[PDB]
Amino acid sequence: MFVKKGDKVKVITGKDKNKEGVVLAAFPKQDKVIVEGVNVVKKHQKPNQAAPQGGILEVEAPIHVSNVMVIDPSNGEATKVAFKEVDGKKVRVSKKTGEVL
Amino acid sequence: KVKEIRELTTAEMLDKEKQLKEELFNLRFQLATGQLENTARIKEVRQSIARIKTVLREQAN
Amino acid sequence: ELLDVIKRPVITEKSMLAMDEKKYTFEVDTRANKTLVKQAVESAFDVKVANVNILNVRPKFKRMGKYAGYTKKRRKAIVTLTEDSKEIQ
Amino acid sequence: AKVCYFTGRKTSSGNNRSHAMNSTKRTVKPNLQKVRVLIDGKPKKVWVSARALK
RNA sequence: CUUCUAGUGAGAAAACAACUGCCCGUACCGUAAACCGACACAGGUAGUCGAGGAGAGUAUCCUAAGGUGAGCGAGCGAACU
RNA sequence: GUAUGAGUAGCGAAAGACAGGUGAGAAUCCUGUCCACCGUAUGACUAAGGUUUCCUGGGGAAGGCUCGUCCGCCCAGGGUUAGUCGGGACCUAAGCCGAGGCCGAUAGGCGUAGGCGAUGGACAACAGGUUGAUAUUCCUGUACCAGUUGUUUGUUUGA
RNA sequence: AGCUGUAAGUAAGCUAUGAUCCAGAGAUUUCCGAAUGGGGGAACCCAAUAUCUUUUAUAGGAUAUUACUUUUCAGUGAAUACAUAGCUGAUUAGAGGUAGACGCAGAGAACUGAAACAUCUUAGUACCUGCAGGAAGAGAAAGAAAAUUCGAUUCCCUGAGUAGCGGCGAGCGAAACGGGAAGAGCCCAAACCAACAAGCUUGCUUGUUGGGGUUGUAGGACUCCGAUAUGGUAGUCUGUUAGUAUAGUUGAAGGAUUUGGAAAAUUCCGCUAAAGAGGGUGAAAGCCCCGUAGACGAAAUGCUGACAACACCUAGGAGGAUCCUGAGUACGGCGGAACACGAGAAAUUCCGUCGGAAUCCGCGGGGACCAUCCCGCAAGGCUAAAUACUCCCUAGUGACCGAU
Repeated sequence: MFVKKGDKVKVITGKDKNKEGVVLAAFPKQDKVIVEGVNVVKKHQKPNQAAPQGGILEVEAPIHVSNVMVIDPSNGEATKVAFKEVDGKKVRVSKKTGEVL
Repeated sequence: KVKEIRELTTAEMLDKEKQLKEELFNLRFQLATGQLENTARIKEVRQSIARIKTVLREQAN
Repeated sequence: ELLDVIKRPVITEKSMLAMDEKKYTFEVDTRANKTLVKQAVESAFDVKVANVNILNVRPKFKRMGKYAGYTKKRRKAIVTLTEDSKEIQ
Repeated sequence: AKVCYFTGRKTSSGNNRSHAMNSTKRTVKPNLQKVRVLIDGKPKKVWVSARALK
């Protein structure tokens, strides 16, 4: 999906613009992604098997995948991603000076 | 896992078919009386039987 | 085919009382005989059988979510023994 | 009386026409008679046209 | 079913014992609120059983065994139907 | 889709009353007592037909011509047991189908041998007990019908 | 790199030793149904014969085979002797459905128009039945014409609402010439000559196989010499490659600012284009995501070309003694129909019924009929393309709809 489940990522659009975080889960075929600490939401649960005291709880919500950008692990600036011919495990070979991501 | 079923003979084939059919009988009796923690083993046995039967068809032309 | 014939036991309140007179209830295959069931039970447990009895059960109209249709058909056989026992739990 | 064995003459349709040119439907038939012939040894009673016996 | 022959055609009669015997239906309503009448409808629905007194009787009135109080009520006690 | 007629006609034959229960709530549900109705039927059993409406535990939004704590309604589980009863592995009636056959623009119509087809023929088990729901089917006692195994003379035919 | 459909919910699991997912080829495939062992109220019931199984045994389970017709071959076979009906067995093919379409046949209306209604129209339309094919049907002159001709069939333009037909009313309605799309031609019968069998006329009559031979400028047989080579195919589940359909790969270029919950909007300053088609993203994006222009790819199976083999087919000149060239046929009377042509002065083409030729010194046609001239050679078979239709699969399009 051009973004994987273990991955550091920066946010382009939507109220968390400029935040970073490690990807938490990938949902292909709906093209969304959960990022750590990024789209916090407040629910209201009644007691059930998990947390028999259901308070007002807060977890992340999935954002759309094109609101996101990969970060080169070694250098730290967000990059568009391209594919090139290494010994034939084709990996995302970063733009912005041809390094492996 | 046909790579092992192809390491045997057509007599031990029919033998393991007997064994797996009997396992299915016993699993089916567990599931009804309130046992069988691991319910994913019923599908696995069905599919191992299917594999033996295809491999036996292939080899006898 | 002697090992696809018996499907499973029946465990209801009317069937617990039968286990105290040496009777056992199984859902058996449709297209099975009194005699075929008897052979299968004598083969799979090493008992001696007096008298299979056999019934058919009609399907039931059900209706969940504005979609209605019937459950399966069923075959129930009750097996009586001379002297031996099978332990199901 | 359905066809003949050697030709194919069968029945068809025609018109009557009655002096004021009214037309109704009608049947036309061939002149078939039952005869014994030697078609491959054993005699057979078949319908044959009189024009093919002529 | 019972006889008579024609008939491929070792030697089966009857004692005890113990064994074998398949498939389909089987609930419940059924002079009815469960069937036919669009209805929880004063209509229709084959057959068997169907008690006592008084009586020729399965008529008539009152009852036995059994069943039932019927799915809108409380008042008033005019005209009229 | 909504008015008017209008809170009007009607609420589909018939005897109830009181005490006490349950409940948020009772003329209408439960239990009792007395009263009243049918009784060649409004009682008991069964063939069609229906097809789960049958039993147990919960429910009260709609259905029920009022009400409802109730129900042939709604949700969850459960119930139908046969050598001998009724049907097949037996017989045939009316009628139907019909190898060959005979007829006929086509399609097809008829019909022989031989079959299907009960409303009729033939054909071996009874009395009692038991469940919340099945009983000539389960159980008890005592039977009967058709077979199978074992232990108790020339296929000419007088076996 | 995640996954166990809709489908939430939970429980158990699978996957970097490559899941899930995608394309080609396989395997399995209950029961009913043409339904085909016999029956039947479709999805059920009941068998026969062999082999195998459960049981001490009977009862029980499995697998194969078993309809009808035709068309080929053996066995058996008879009213009736020889043998033909028949019967048993082995072999060969059919049978049913549809794409509510397109084609060719059989049979075949009515309301309606004529301001009524019979001829006529609606109309050989609708409906029904048979047979198909991927297209069908027609097709290689017994033709179109009129001097100076042209050469198989089909389809389009035009001729033309003409020439005609018609209670001469309502109305029906051509063709050839001229211009185009596409183009292609072939095989038998007969005479005669051999091999075989029967009639052994031991005359050569009946036949079976092979050869020869296919036409109007008449052609062939037959006799005479030449040649014994050369032009082609509408052919095969034969090889050699080339492409192609069915999965995919890669694919340029943006940040800050203002208003908002959120910008793709506003304002600044940049970049990219063989790519400014389209869709998505918290509002309107060439530069965020999927794509697009361009470049690349197939283990397997199926299609279409090309060139190879293999299979088939194809010769001149002369002669004019004799033989051949499709018979109950062409044609005629009677009754019907088809031709735009309603019996008309009615040629041409069919069907039923009866009568019934000629043989190259011949036979048919040029719209009754005759004479003369001109053009053809029936009564045997096949054939691509140019034209019709869309149940379905792929890729798209619309001054077409937008929940009565």
